[PDB]
Amino acid sequence: KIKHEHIRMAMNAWAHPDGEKVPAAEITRAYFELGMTFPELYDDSHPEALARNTQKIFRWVEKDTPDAVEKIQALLPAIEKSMPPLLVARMRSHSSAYFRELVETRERLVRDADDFVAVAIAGFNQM
Amino acid sequence: KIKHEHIRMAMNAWAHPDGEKVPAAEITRAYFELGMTFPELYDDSHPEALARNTQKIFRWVEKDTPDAVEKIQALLPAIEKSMPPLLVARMRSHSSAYFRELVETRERLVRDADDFVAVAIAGFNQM
Amino acid sequence: KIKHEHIRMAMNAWAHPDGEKVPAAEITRAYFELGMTFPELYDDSHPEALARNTQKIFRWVEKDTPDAVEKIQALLPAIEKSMPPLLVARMRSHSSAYFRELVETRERLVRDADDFVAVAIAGF
Amino acid sequence: KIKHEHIRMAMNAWAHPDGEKVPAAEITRAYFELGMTFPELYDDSHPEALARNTQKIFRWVEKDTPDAVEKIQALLPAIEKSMPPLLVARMRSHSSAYFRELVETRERLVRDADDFVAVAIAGF
Repeated sequence: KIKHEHIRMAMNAWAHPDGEKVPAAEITRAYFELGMTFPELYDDSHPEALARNTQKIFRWVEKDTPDAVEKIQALLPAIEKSMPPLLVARMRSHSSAYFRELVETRERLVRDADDFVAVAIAGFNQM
Repeated sequence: KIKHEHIRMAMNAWAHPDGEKVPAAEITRAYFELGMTFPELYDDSHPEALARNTQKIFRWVEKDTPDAVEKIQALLPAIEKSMPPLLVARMRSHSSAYFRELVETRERLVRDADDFVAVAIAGFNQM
Repeated sequence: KIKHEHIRMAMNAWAHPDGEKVPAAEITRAYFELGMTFPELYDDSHPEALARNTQKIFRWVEKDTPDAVEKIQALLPAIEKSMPPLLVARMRSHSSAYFRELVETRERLVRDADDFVAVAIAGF
Repeated sequence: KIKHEHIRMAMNAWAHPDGEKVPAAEITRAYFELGMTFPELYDDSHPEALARNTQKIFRWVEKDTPDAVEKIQALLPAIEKSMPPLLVARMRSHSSAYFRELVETRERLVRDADDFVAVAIAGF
C-alpha cells in the first residue's frame, strides 16, 4: 500500500528542521489519541519517554528488516494523523496518482507565486 | 501610451458589476483629491452630482471624437487612483510588457487554483 | 441529491460566456459517452440535432415542474461529466460542507493572487 | 540601503540547501556578466577559482568590519542578479515595505495552497 522506503523519505523530511523529537512527539500523541498498542511505545509514565520513543521509531524507519517494516506499517495511522498534510501527500504520491497530482498542483502554484515575486522585483528596479 | 479604447474596456468592466455610478463616484472623489480642474466635474454641491458626472464621464468613454479622448486622458490620473488594481493592470498590459507579464502570472495562479478543484473532485470518482 | 435550483445556478453560469450551445454540446457528448437513453436527446443522426436539444435541456432548467425536475436529475451524470470542475464544486457546495470548504479555499487563493497585483501596483 | 547583517541572513539561507558553492558559483557568474572588477574574483582561467571565490565571499559574509562590509556592498549587484528572487525579496524587506508586503503575500499563497492539500486529503 505504501512502500517503507517512501515512508522513510517523508519521515526524514519531517524531522529535517527541528530534529527527530518533534515528529516523534507528534506521532506518539496521535498514537495514544487513537488508543493503539502496536507497535509498543512508552507513555508519559516512563522517565525519558520521548527520547526513548524517538530512538525506537527512527530505528525502525532506518532499518529494513521485515520486523521494522511491520512496525512502521502499523504506525502509519498515527503518522498520517500527525504529519504535515503536504508531506503525507508526497508520501502517497508514489502509490497513488491522486496524491501525485495534488503535490504537482501545489508545486506549480508555488513556482507561479515565485515567478510573481520575480516579475514584481524586476520592474521595481525599473523605476 | 494608454489608448482610449483600452480605457473604455476597463471602464466598462468596472461598471459591469454594479453599474456606472460606482466608477463615477470613485473617480470623482479621486478627482477632487488631486484638486483637478480639467475636465470639469461636479462638486458635491449640485443636487444631482453623481448622476450628472456618471452621464458625462461614460459619454466620453463611449465616444471616439478627439474631445472625448482628450478628456479621458486628462482623467486618467483619477481613474488610475480609484480603479481596482486588477483592472488597472489589465488596462496597462496593452501598453506595457511588465503589466502583461504581471497579469499573465495571476491568470496562471488562478488556473492552478482551479486545477486544485479539478483534482479534489476528480477524486469523488473513488470516494 | 442536488436541488434543481442549484443546477440552474451552475447551468446558466456555464452558458453566460460562449452561450447555450457549448453546455448543451458538452452534456450531449457526455450523455452518449455514458450510453444514456433518458431523457431523450438527439444524436448526429438528426439534422440540427444540437440546436434541437439545446432547446430541450434549457427548457428543463428554467422550469420547476416535476417533469422538468426529473429529467434534469436524470441528466446530472452527463452534466457532472462535462461541466467545468469549478462550476461543479459551486453546484454541490449548497449540500456538501466539504465542497463548500473547497470553494472557499479556491476564493482565498484567487484573492491572494489579486493582492499580489495590488502590491505591485502600489509600487507602481 | 541594505544592512550587512540582512545580506548575511539571505546568503546563509541560500547556502544551507546545497552548501556555499552554489551561491558563489552563481554570484561569480553574474559578476562577470555585468563586467565587474571589485572586489577581485577569480575567472575560470584560474585553477581553483570556484573554491577560492567561495572562501573569499563567505569570509566577508561572516565578518562585520568596514572591509568586509564594503566588499559585500560592492558585490550586491551580482548578488541580486543571481540569488533566488524570494530570497532577494526577503533580504530587502527589512528596509522596504514593498518587498515586505510581497514576501507576506507569497506566504499566504503557500499557506492557502497547503490548506487545499490538507482539505483534499481529508476528502479522498
